[PDB]
Amino acid sequence: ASVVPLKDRRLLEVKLGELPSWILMRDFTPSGIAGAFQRGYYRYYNKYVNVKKGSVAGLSMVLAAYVVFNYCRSYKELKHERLRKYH
Amino acid sequence: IDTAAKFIGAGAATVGVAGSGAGIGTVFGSMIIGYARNPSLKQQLFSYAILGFALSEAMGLFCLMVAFLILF
Amino acid sequence: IDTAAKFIGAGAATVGVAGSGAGIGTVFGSMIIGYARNPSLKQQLFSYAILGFALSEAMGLFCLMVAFLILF
Amino acid sequence: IDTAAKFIGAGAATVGVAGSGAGIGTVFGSMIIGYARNPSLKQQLFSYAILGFALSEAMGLFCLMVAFLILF
Amino acid sequence: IDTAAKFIGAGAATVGVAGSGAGIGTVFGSMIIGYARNPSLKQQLFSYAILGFALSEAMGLFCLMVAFLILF
Amino acid sequence: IDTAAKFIGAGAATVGVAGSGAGIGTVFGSMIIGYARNPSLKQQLFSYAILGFALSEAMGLFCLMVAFLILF
Amino acid sequence: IDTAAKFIGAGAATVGVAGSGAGIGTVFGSMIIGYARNPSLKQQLFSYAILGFALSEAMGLFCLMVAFLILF
Amino acid sequence: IDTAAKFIGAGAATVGVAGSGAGIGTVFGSMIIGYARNPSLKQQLFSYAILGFALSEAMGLFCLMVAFLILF
Amino acid sequence: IDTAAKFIGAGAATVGVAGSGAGIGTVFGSMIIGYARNPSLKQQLFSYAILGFALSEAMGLFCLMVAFLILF
Amino acid sequence: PPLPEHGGKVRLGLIPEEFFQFLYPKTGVTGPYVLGTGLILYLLSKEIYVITAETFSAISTIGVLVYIVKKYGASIGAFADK
Amino acid sequence: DTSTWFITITSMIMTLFILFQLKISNYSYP
Amino acid sequence: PFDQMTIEDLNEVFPETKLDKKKY
Amino acid sequence: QFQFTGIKKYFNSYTLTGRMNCVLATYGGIALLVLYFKLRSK
Amino acid sequence: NENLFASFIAPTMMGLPIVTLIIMFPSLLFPTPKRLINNRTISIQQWLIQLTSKQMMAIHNQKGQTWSLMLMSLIMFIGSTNILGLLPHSFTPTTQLSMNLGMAIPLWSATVFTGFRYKTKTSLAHFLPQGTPALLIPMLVIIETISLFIQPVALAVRLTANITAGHLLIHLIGGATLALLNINTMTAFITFTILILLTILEFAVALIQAYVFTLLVSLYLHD
Repeated sequence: ASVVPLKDRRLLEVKLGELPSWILMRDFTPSGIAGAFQRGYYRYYNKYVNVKKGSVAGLSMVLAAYVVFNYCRSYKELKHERLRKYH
Repeated sequence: IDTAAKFIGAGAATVGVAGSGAGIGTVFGSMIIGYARNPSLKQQLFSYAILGFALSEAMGLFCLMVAFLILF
Repeated sequence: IDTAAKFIGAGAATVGVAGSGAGIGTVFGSMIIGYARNPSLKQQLFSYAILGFALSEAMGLFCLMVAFLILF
Repeated sequence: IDTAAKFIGAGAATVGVAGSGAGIGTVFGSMIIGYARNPSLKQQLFSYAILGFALSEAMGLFCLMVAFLILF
Repeated sequence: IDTAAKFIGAGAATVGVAGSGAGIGTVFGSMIIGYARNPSLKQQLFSYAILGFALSEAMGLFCLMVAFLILF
Repeated sequence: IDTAAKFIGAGAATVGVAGSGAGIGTVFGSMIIGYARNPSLKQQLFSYAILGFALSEAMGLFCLMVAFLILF
Repeated sequence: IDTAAKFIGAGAATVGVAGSGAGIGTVFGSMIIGYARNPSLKQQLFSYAILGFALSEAMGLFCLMVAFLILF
Repeated sequence: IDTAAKFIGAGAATVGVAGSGAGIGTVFGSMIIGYARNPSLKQQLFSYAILGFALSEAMGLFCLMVAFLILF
Repeated sequence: IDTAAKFIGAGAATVGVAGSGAGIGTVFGSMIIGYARNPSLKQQLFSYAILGFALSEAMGLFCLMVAFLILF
Repeated sequence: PPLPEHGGKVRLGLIPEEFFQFLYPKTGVTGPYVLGTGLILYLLSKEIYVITAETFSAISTIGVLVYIVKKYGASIGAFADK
Repeated sequence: DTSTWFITITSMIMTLFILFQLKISNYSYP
Repeated sequence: PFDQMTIEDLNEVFPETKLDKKKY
Repeated sequence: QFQFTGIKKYFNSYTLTGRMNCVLATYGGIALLVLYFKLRSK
Repeated sequence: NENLFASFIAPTMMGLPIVTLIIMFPSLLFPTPKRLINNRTISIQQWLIQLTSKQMMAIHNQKGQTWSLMLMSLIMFIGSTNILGLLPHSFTPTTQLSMNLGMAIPLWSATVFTGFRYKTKTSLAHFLPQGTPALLIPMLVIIETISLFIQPVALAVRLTANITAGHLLIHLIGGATLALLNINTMTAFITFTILILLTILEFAVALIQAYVFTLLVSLYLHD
């Protein structure tokens, strides 16, 4: 299962930030020069447009994953919910 | 015992908010010795005082909510 | 037990104004060295000490008003 | 019985910030007389205002850390 | 116990003159280093250091006035 | 009664940092002015402020260690 | 219970003698730096120190005088 | 109740080490402002700070040793 | 109960030596910037240094004799 | 400050029109928008489950990270220089 | 909170300083 | 070669050395 | 493993003084003892 | 009697969930490329090191420069693990006081044993400051040694005590917004206090300069 999780990050790196150099990867390096940031763009609304060379959607997905992963542990403690739903 | 306990936690907290008056003595006071060497007045000189005057008051009005946090 | 709290409270609340005088000596102790370098008294220097006494005492004299509501 | 002792141990803990209410008053009053002599503010003189501010507020806020622990 | 609240307050409000005690010690620490540049002594160098004393000790003396009302 | 006097016992000893809480404001307000006059900070003139800070923030947490050892 | 209010008024009033002890370090500190400009020392340079030293200690003894009234 | 006064007595007795906190913040900051004007540190300039550090430290640890000897 | 008021005021008095710890810092601090300009040290610099040291002590030691007077 | 309170109030007249022109962009999506209304329910159903707490400081640590996206369009020049 | 007992984290900190001395060791020259 | 070529082929002209050579 | 020979030249250089966690182990192991003892006396 | 603040009484919980995942996680935020030109997100990490490797190098200037390639790893770990925790529900390992007593003591005692393996006499003959006067030898060498053993406690406790002090004002000023179902004008001002305070809590980078640097001064002075 180690080659399973290792081939997750090497797919979620070389697609959406940032596909490096070292030829045998030279045209693979310019594949990130256009970037899949245009693919990553449409989730927010439009506003994080600065991802061109400081790439927001490359980084801000991991940090959005690490928040909802830590929302699970806190859920047991801060229950607060009545015999209903909220507004 | 209830109103006894509340008030002497409130007065003994308001001592700290005049603990930042001794800083703006230096902030508003050390503008004098700077202004006499150089009269570039409406430059950042008087405006650096506002960065001193309202940041040192920002530790003055810091504890004053904490006193009223233990009023109630 | 209400009387034993009102009198310790205001006397605790008076302590801070010692912070005010210990800065307000600086705001004239910088104007002594201010005018003695450059005789610019009647211009903006002396008026800053008029602001300098007025400002830091407002950090001080409010703390006395804190002592009154504990007493009253 | 300790309900008041919850209060004054918190009510005395807050006045230890009253140093740093004046300690940043030094470092902003002492910057303008470091600036009126030598107008090179974009250099490391302003960078020693904030590190002096941050290292003083580092010893500022964590005196209020012992205030809440006595409460909560 | 009713007389005990009289005693506890004034010794606390006594200390509000401690800083105003040092608040007059620096206004004379200026006129040493102020006069030693510019011998213009009998003029408004000394006449200003008179005003800074009687103003600051009065704000210390009013702190002793509230010590009597807590006493009486 | 052992617990309650501990609660006010650490409350008075909180304010031992209040000396270091503004004593670190002076020495970092005296290298703003010693770098302004003579730009040679990279030698002794910065390492005499951190050595000033080590031997003065040795005494800030020195007293809160006692306020812990009186609590538990 | 009648003896306990004697000693808080003894302990808390004696605190304020600390402040004027801080003031006479300033005026005797300032006479060292005023002399190093202009050696006219045996004239009113040194005499203003003994002017100032007697005036600050008069405030601190005025603080200490209530310690003998309120204890007795 | 006898040990109850043993704990609150060392609670304020270690506030006397805070006086060696802010009093050491000057004498290490004065070796900044007075070093650049005259580079002669290996002579008695550094040696009059170590005397100024240690004999200012001796009134710090003395008010620590009261808190031990009041308790035991 | 008699030991309750004794053991607080002995700690409440020795905060008076903190203010002597502040004023003793300037006297070895201003002599640093006093001697830095003017190397005439073996003359009345140091003689005005030792007098300044042993006079701030006598506003700190005088409370300490009164501090042991409370215990006996 | 008399001039500065109107300077935000002139921005209050500015932001109400810029929100109105932004409301005109949604008026262009009166017919053709099929994206948000598929996923606006899971943020309406889970918000009916559990997600309320002392986390209004969740937005302000995400609001400050929006202001740095402004300077990130200048960080591309610091990046692509080297 | 005032937590206790300490047998935890500190053995899991020095495994981390095999990681950070692996990444940062492969850096370059200006 | 290319601009983005290699990290070892550029390690012939510009040098590398043993431990503690580059002082600055 | 190869988390060793990349940094093995570094280790015996500075672990002569840096790998003194025994003082941390002794100040840790003694710190274990007072907390099991206070819960023993409750 | 216009604006009545409220408060909520709730326990503030520094719990201890599974830590050895949370420690490893700010390692994988930083990649390392085996290429000459890199990919414009490592390239601003690679530049950020080559600044602050030129300030912990300049002071020492010895054959104690070998130690300095480690000290820039020490700044990236607590530079990151103090900056991750500002997020909504994240957990910082430098909150707990346990590991910081394992970051001080294996580093601090690595310094006093550095000169004692080479100098063996004059490392702690640095206790002799000057051209010895008579009246104050015992008043000195009981002072300058009690301010030596304070240094490991002085180095760790200054880090844990203010990092957690940032987190409580995040909660308490934040929790007073939620319990402010009284007058709605003052809700914004407490919110505006928060978004200023979160800018001040990016002094969690500023408090790592004051951990590597007073480790250098505590290395430069001994060696």
